[PDB]
Amino acid sequence: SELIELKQDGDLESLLEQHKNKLVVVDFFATWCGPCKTIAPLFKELSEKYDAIFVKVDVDKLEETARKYNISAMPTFIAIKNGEKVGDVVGASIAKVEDMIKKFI
Amino acid sequence: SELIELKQDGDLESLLEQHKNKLVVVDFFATWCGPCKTIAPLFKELSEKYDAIFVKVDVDKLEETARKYNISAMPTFIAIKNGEKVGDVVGASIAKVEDMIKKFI
Ligand SMILES: [Zn+2]
Ligand SMILES: [Zn+2]
Repeated sequence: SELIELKQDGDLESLLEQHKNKLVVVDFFATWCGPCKTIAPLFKELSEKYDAIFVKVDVDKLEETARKYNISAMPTFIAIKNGEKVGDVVGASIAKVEDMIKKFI
Repeated sequence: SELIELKQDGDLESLLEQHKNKLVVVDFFATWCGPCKTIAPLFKELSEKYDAIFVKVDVDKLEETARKYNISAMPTFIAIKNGEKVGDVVGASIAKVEDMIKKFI
């Protein structure tokens, strides 16, 4: 499994260049968000089930990245394939997140 | 490296059940169709470049399948991922077919 928690704007772009052959799935979350805390260990369980790169982004730490992907509602999950955003799930729905991964992996 | 040409209605459904964990890309074509003949060898080239299941369906041999996928323009290419239709390309555009394959493979 690979599960990477980012620190500052620019970190996702580096990650994407360094993981070119693989689907990247990003959980945009906030420290004030309860459903984000509930879904966190389940997103970690998915990272152990699928051969993709799982990434966590705190929207208060990566504010320009949150803007780049038009992120509003917490959590939002996006799938990034060959460097482009291809799908999203808005809200804490682990079934939806898994369905999105199956569609793009 | 699988390129499979079907024979009768029901064949696509058995194919999908037997190839459940790979992208399937179906070329719905007709014998009367000029663009279909132009793109055929280029579809075969893609089949030799990508690890997916490539399928050819003559709409006059698999009439109820063509209906079931609402095929109108010839050719039409359909991407199927975990058994659900996830994308299509209407018309003989080999660049857009390859883009579809990359997004879902
Ligand atoms: Zn096979
Ligand atoms: Zn894949």
